Amino acid sequence: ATPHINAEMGDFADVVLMPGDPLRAKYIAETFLEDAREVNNVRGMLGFTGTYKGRKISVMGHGVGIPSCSIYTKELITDFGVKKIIRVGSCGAVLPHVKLRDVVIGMGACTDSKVNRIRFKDHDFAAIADFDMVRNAVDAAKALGIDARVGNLFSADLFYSPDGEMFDVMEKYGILGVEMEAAGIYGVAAEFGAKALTICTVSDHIRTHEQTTAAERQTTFNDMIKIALESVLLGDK
Amino acid sequence: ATPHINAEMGDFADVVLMPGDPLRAKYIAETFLEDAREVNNVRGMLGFTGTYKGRKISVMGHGVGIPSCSIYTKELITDFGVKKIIRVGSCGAVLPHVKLRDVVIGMGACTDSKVNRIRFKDHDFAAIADFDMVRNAVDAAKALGIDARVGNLFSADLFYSPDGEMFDVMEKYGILGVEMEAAGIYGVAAEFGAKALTICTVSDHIRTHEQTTAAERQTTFNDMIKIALESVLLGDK
Amino acid sequence: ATPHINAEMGDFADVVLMPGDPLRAKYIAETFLEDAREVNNVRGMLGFTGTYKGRKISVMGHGVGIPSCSIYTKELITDFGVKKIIRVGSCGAVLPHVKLRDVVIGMGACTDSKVNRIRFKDHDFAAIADFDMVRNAVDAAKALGIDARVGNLFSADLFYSPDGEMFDVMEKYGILGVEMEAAGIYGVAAEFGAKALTICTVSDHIRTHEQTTAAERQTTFNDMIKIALESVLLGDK
Amino acid sequence: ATPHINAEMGDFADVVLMPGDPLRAKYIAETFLEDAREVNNVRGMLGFTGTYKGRKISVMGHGVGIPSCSIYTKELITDFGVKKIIRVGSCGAVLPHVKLRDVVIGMGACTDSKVNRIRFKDHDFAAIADFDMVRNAVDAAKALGIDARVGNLFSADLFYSPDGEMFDVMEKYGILGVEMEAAGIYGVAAEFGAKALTICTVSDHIRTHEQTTAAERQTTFNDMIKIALESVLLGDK
Amino acid sequence: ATPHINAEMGDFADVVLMPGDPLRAKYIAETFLEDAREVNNVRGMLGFTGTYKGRKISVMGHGVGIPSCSIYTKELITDFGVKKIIRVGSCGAVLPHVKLRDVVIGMGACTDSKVNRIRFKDHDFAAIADFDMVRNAVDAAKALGIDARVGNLFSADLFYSPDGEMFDVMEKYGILGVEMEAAGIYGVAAEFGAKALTICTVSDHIRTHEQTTAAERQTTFNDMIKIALESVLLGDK
Amino acid sequence: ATPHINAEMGDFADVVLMPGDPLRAKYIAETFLEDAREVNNVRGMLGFTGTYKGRKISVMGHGVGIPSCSIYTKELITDFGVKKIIRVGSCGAVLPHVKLRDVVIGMGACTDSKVNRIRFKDHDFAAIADFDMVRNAVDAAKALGIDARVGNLFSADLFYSPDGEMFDVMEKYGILGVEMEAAGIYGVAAEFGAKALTICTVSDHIRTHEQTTAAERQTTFNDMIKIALESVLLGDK
Ligand SMILES: Cc1ncnc2c1ncn2[C@@H]1O[C@H]([C@@H](C)O)[C@@H](O)[C@H]1O
Ligand SMILES: Cc1ncnc2c1ncn2[C@@H]1O[C@H]([C@@H](C)O)[C@@H](O)[C@H]1O
Ligand SMILES: Cc1ncnc2c1ncn2[C@@H]1O[C@H]([C@@H](C)O)[C@@H](O)[C@H]1O
Ligand SMILES: Cc1ncnc2c1ncn2[C@@H]1O[C@H]([C@@H](C)O)[C@@H](O)[C@H]1O
Ligand SMILES: Cc1ncnc2c1ncn2[C@@H]1O[C@H]([C@@H](C)O)[C@@H](O)[C@H]1O
Ligand SMILES: Cc1ncnc2c1ncn2[C@@H]1O[C@H]([C@@H](C)O)[C@@H](O)[C@H]1O
Repeated sequence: ATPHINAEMGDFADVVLMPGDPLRAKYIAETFLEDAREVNNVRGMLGFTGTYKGRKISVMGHGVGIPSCSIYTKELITDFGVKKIIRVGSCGAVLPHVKLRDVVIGMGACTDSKVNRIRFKDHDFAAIADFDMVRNAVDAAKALGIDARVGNLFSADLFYSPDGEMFDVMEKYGILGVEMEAAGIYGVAAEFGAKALTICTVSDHIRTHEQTTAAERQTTFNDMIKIALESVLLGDK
Repeated sequence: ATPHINAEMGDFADVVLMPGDPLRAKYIAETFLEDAREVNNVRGMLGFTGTYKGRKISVMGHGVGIPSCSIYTKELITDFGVKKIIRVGSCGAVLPHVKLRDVVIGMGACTDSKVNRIRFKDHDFAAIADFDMVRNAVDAAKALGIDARVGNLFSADLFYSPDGEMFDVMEKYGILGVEMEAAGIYGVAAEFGAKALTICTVSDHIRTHEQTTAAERQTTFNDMIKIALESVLLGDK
Repeated sequence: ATPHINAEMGDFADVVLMPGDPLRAKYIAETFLEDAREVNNVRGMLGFTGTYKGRKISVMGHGVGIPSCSIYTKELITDFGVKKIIRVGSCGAVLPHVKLRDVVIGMGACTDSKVNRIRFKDHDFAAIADFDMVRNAVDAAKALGIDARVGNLFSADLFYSPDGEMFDVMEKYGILGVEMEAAGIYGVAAEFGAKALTICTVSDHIRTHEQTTAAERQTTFNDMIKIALESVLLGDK
Repeated sequence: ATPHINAEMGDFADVVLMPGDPLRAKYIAETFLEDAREVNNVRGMLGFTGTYKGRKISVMGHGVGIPSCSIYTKELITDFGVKKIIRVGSCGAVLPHVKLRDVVIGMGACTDSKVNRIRFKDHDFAAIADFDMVRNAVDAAKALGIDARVGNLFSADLFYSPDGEMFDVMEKYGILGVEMEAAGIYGVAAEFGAKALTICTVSDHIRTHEQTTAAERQTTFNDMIKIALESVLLGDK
Repeated sequence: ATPHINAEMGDFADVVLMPGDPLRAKYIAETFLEDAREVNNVRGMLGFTGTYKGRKISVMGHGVGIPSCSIYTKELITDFGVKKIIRVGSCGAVLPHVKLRDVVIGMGACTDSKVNRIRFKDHDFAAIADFDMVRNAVDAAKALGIDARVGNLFSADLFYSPDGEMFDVMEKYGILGVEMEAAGIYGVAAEFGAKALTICTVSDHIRTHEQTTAAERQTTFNDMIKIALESVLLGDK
Repeated sequence: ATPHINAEMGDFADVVLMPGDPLRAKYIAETFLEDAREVNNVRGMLGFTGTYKGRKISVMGHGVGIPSCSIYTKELITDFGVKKIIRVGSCGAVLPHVKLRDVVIGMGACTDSKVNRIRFKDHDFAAIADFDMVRNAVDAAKALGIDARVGNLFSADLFYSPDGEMFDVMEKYGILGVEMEAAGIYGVAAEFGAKALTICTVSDHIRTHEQTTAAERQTTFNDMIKIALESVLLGDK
């Protein structure tokens, strides 16, 4: 047991899927996992462990922001022997060619946070995902007929930033998606010798705004979870 | 309605109590508020509005970390006309004379986060609470026979920091409590012209560790909520 | 005796009022103190000790700037047993509602300096005043029929700054006054375990632009001094 | 022609391999390219163009350091229509498991330099390689029976650094190799919309300490070059 | 007249000697200047203008610290036509081979202050003295048989620095003397278009701990002043 | 022999002229040195040692950028007994009154590089040249009838800087020339205990856009070399 996870070694699988909103953990468990059992309820962060095609897998939300996901990823890594962490969620896009519902795989993650500088002697730490995990995700997406975009994400500390101009800079340097965790999770993974990957679906633009329906989000979201889950299987093979 | 709060102007009172763990919102509403009604459920962040001695008051969790509470405090301030925000929770202490269960009022908040430097041209912004709110809290504590400690809090981005030595520095400069939101909330309050205060009860030491029981936490926690609630009334008078 | 103070333990009271201008120290000693004796003249930084309504009090200039006042307050605290320091000066206003002759009390002080970062491992140290001294001042002002404003001051290293943009930032984040020592004095107080407070009268506006020089301006300066002196009396009771 | 390159559009292929040492460029052109013509000699920074298995390819030294390679890659991209740059060099190891003759592929590059901060408004820019080029290299290596390691490289400004402590930090966070250009080249590629990749062979260890100079060392260097060349072929198909 | 100088264009000469101590200016005007006339008394920062060997010369203290001397040097330059500023003060030595009473000419000035970074977009501005003034001072010294070292000074913001290790770094890089103004005077001179030079007398050793010694003060101080005054005449010629 | 210099103690003179361009070193050795002998060819960084007016002198390129020249200057100083390093290069002007072919002596060197901050605990290290070498160069120039400005240079890390505004700041502060090595050479000289000086020829104007002009290159370049060589003789005397 740990400060934020009321469970014992063995309760979580070596691979954990982590959605932003906690509510999605229960949904992932009953929609994609078989024989799911509850393994955590502290602070309302429901955790579940089950199997996907015989493969043991766990799922539990990580809350919003670098400080929150840094806590859970760390405890999962050092207290429950977790080897791989896959964050699944959404992001905003700044590039005109990146459309709503596109799938983005964060090979790297920029940030305006100071956590990595605190870890790296105030130098530039390239917060990156595990390469094999990125390629597994891309191939799994391909197998499902999905066109996945791979590149840099930007993990913001402030959803409501004072410097609106930074989005122009992000666009100029090819940032594919804007979210709030990747750089933090990649930092933790690097600090404790584990693997991580962030997968996001474009939720909106930071220019204008396309209009759709939850019907065009349901299975697009399901597509993302499918990608994450199938990518783990390719990783094992 | 906003991205994270599914409610309309008027749903929240001008004063909002915000506990770390969401679960505590429901508890505060049924234990201290009368005629409470549910006003938000997005992402599981239950919000409630009711009255305390005829005084309209709302309560809703703010999640863990500066990035999370920065989102909610901002939306409450700019979209729901909230005037005062009081964070209630716990903290770790580094000073030998600060004991478990002591009540700490954050007049100021240090941090290792970069959000305030991003707002203040990379200069030092003194993240402070509203003075009247601090004095109301102190007096209310006094009226309940509580001995309140007032000073600096430290809002950490990383609960599991690599630099263990920083705690020695915190002790040397008199930091009363270590938590993860104050500096963020004070920053937002300053950015959008509102008032904020953080009140914490010492949850543990960062040296050794005292041992008690949940029985000595129940009403100590209730004491804190009482302080927060009575402080609002003194503020109105 | 210390490098910049040619006196001996006992020559100063445990409470020291400190204006920026040494000539202002003599003015204060001649106007409010009974039987005031000069206790220091090194570098012309006049220091005086006398009694206010029976209480032993000292007053001494601290020069212009954080580097200057940091030396004097530090020597007063570590070598003359001074336990409280109250800076009494003038500041420039940035907020339109802050008028001339308004009394400002800095419970917090933002800064341009790098001194607190050197002290706080390059993180954000919230330079705050001692809570009881702030409250004593508010009450003394109230007793005198004066509405004091409590909030953030901005301590600048450059009276003639090359970036006029900061003033808008200061205004946006609610800085009540701009001066040049508070953040330095509060840093020292925390480093050596003492208590400090900065009280200022607005002598110049930068929002509407305006100076001051009249009987009314000098009446407000004297009120500020009475607030400082009366606040020490309340601190004792 | 540009300031440092005396050639004309067309003299270079759209793909350029770049070793640090110009003499190494001539070596590469003489060893793997057919009908290689010298296309630049300004400052002795030898550039060559020829064909590898029918494909037009160029190779040219980039000098030592981010400042140096930043100039050449930038001119190649904005004035010679170069669309891909593959740095082929050597790096020092920090991790005990990273042995001599191991082929390292930098999907990411940490740095000491301030160049990306100047570009990214002082925030953390994750300098990453183009995903397809990384995958092409992994597959080409596989086809050659070589196990390549993919991860972070560290680009240093000081080959002789005054702080030997960084090496432990680099090891702790899993840096695979230490060199001096990757972060610079990846910054340029993102700024001007091109694609880049850095491939290195470990020529020195800092964990166990050791150099190299043998037939086996030179065999591994040539393997790295074949990996680079074969990877461009796969990129076309 | 300016905010800190009650004088009129013409009251000051085009060259001004500035010691930290206001009382030293008075001593200089009475000892080396003829027909000396006091031109400023604001804040007790005594200012004098007289003649030396027929040359019109002024002398005025600048107070302690970068923020103080910056104000005065700025006002002299923009409102009184001052072209040359020569600081004549005391400094602490960190090098073993540098002894007390030694005269150091600061051709450069290091600092832990943020004033120059604020002026120079957060980059490294090399705060240097005017070459001819340095050359003049070295020559005037030879003609007086006085020894003088030319190199870097370090202008600290904290006389009571909590960072003792920094003195070792200063020693390693050859800092000849530690004072508190040079970097500021040079920053101001470059910003407002004037020329400046700092000449210091080693008053003590930061290592051996021992301020000014015996009556050797006045004598060595007089050497510095003589060197400063003579160097002004070489300049005119 | 060192990692980048295949020579032996004794092959280099105690003073070394270093241009950026390796081919320029060759030109200098053939044009100004007698009995010139090549002592290094590693990476094509040609090095020569001959005699000038009987004085043993060496000349070797240092490559482009701070990271490159730092390596070479360091190796020369610690393994070949080099006491004096004189960089002879080209620079870009930002001041209108500074024209092409002008000779500038860098007594100081600003920079946007982080190398000196890494050496100087993140503070401001004023990168300066050895006073006597500067004085020698100014004198040798007068004796040659050549004009020469003495002041600050700016050593940039990015020749293709995305920050155009910075040139205005450089102009405001009197930067005489923009190059890419000075701050590094001076940092190294101070770290490894040697003396250095940078003499530059204004090759173009960053504003007017126009590199070296006509055959005026060789002539002005020869003036710089002559000045450098003669200054070495003044030094010996
Ligand atoms: C402006 C901005 N900054 C940071 N993250 C942002 C953002 N806009 C959107 N996001 C990310 O997308 C999620 C929403 C849109 O579902 C959010 O949960 C979030 O992960
Ligand atoms: C080492 C450290 N860093 C930051 N915050 C800390 C901390 N130790 C404790 N806290 C704070 O106290 C809360 C726990 C103990 O209930 C936590 O929710 C948290 O607010
Ligand atoms: C622009 C600016 N910056 C910093 N401090 C300032 C300022 N304008 C005024 N002050 C403060 O007010 C004092 C004078 C003007 O009475 C000054 O001594 C000073 O304390
Ligand atoms: C300590 C250290 N720092 C930075 N790069 C280093 C290094 N040690 C080795 N390298 C890299 O390996 C190349 C040489 C040694 O073959 C060098 O050219 C270089 O790319
Ligand atoms: C350790 C240390 N740090 C900074 N300045 C120091 C010093 N030791 C001596 N000095 C200098 O002498 C002046 C003192 C007397 O205020 C200062 O203005 C300065 O010129
Ligand atoms: C705009 C700009 N920035 C930096 N260096 C510049 C420059 N314009 C010219 N120079 C200088 O000349 C060298 C070129 C030829 O590589 C560089 O080494 C340098 O000495």
